[PDB]
Amino acid sequence: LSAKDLALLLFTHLPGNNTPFHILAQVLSKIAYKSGKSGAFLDAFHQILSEGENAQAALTRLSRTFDAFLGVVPPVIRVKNFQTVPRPCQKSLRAVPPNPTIDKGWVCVYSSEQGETRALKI
Amino acid sequence: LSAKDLALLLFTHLPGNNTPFHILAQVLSKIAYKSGKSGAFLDAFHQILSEGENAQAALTRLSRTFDAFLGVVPPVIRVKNFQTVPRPCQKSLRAVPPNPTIDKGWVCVYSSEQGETRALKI
Amino acid sequence: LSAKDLALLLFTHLPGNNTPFHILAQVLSKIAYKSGKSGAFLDAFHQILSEGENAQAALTRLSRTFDAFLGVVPPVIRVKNFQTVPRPCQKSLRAVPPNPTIDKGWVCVYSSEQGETRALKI
Amino acid sequence: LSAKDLALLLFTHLPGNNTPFHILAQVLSKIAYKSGKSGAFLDAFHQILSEGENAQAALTRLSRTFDAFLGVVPPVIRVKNFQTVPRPCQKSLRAVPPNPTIDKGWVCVYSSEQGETRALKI
RNA sequence: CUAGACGUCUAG
RNA sequence: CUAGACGUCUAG
Repeated sequence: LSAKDLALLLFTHLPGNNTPFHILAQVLSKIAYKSGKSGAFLDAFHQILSEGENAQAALTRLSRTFDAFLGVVPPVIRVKNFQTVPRPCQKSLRAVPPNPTIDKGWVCVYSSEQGETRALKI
Repeated sequence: LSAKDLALLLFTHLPGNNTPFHILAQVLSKIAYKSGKSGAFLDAFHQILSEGENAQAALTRLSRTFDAFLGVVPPVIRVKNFQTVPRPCQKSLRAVPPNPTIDKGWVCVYSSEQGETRALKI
Repeated sequence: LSAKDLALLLFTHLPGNNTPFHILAQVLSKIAYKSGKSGAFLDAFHQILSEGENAQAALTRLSRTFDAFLGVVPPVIRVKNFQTVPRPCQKSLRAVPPNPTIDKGWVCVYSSEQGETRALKI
Repeated sequence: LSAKDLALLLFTHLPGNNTPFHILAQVLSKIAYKSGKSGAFLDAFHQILSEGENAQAALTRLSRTFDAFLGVVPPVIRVKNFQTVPRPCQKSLRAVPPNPTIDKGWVCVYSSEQGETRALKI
C-alpha cells in the first residue's frame, strides 16, 4: 500500500481537514512506506484503535513508539510564506529547536522563501 | 416508560434538532429499555442535571458510566447515502474503528446502499 | 435607580429586541434592585465593559459571579402558551431541570396555561 | 497614497454602499495614513485577501491585529441625528461603552445635536 | 496554559 | 458574508 493510499486511509479516521494530525498522517505514512513498514504501521494503528483510542491519540502514540520514527528528523517542506501553511496548522508553528525529531512531537519543518523556518508541533 | 417516550423526554432537554446528541438519546434509550434500566437511566439523567450539568454533558457522561452501556457496540442504521444522515451529524462521521463501543463516544454506525459505513462520533 | 430604568439602560447596550439577553437584563435588574445592589450591579456592569467585553458577555458573566444572583432560582413568568414567548427566545427554551439557578445560565421559567413549563437558557 | 484614495481603493473590494465596513475602511485608512503606515496597511490588506479571506473579514482582522489600530479610540462624528447615519449602519448603533477601542470592533462614535451619542459596532 | 474538531442560539 | 453568546468531544 503506497504512502498516498496509506495517508488517505488514515484521513478517513480523522475529523476536519488539513489539521496538524493530517500532516502527521502524511509524514508518518511516507516514512513508514520508505522503510518497508507500511503493513506493520497500519496494523499497529488499527491495534491502537481497538484499544479504545481515537485516530489522533493513535498517531501521536505511534510517532513516539514506532521504531521506524524514532530519532527521525522532521521533513522540510518549502512554502512561499508561513501564511501558506494550512490554516488549522498555523497556530501550531514554533521556531525550530536544535535537534527536532518526530518522536518528540515535531511533525515537519516549513521553510519560507525568505529562508525562515518553522516547525509544526503537536 | 417506553424507549420512544423516554427519547422524546430527553429531546425536551436538548437544543436544536437532529443533533448527534439527539441520536445518542435514541440509542441510549433503546438500549436502556430492553435492559430493563429505563427507570434507573432516567433517574441517573435527572440526578446529573441536578448537579449542574446540562443535557448534553449528562448524556455523554451516562454513555461512559452507566453500566448498561459499557462494552455495547453501536447499532447499525441503514441509509441511502451519507448525505441522508441528518445535517447536524454529517460532519461528525468517521471511518468505523475495529471495536466501536458506546462508552468510547461512538453513537451509531451508518451503512449506505453500496456497503460503505460511517460511524457517528461524539 | 429603579429596576425598570435599570433594565432600559442595559437595553441601550444590547443589539436587537426581545433577545434572551434582554430578558436577562430585566431579570438581573429586578433581582439587583430588590437586593439593594442596584448601584453596585450597574458599576460592575460598566467595569466589565471597560475591560473590552460587550454587553452580552457582561450579563452572562455577572449572572455567574455577582453574589446577588448566586443560587437564585429563575422567576416564573406566566404566558398563554410557549408561542407567546418572544420569538428570539423561543429556540432557547428547554425543559426545566431539577434545580434551576441563574448562575447556571437559566434566565426564567415560562409557565403555560396548560401547566407546562419551559426554561429560557443562555 | 492619501487616506481618501486608500479608502476609495478599499471600497472597490466591498459589496453594497455605506455599510459598517465602508465606515471602517474610512476610519482605518485615516488612522493608517496619519501613522505613516498607509503602505504597510495596504500590503497587509492584500496579503490577507491572498489567504482566501474576503474584504470584510480582512478589515475586521486588521482592526484587531494591525498595531497602528491597537488601543486607538474610535473617532467622533457629528450628525444631525441618528437617523442621519447611513441606513445600513443604523441597526449596528449601540450605547457608547466606557473605553471604546477600534481593536474591539468599535468603528466610530456618532454624536447628535442633542448631545446624545451612539457607537457603531461590528 | 496551547491547539484541533463539532453542536446550539443571537444580532447585522 | 460579518460580529457575538452558550455548550460537547479531543490532542499536547
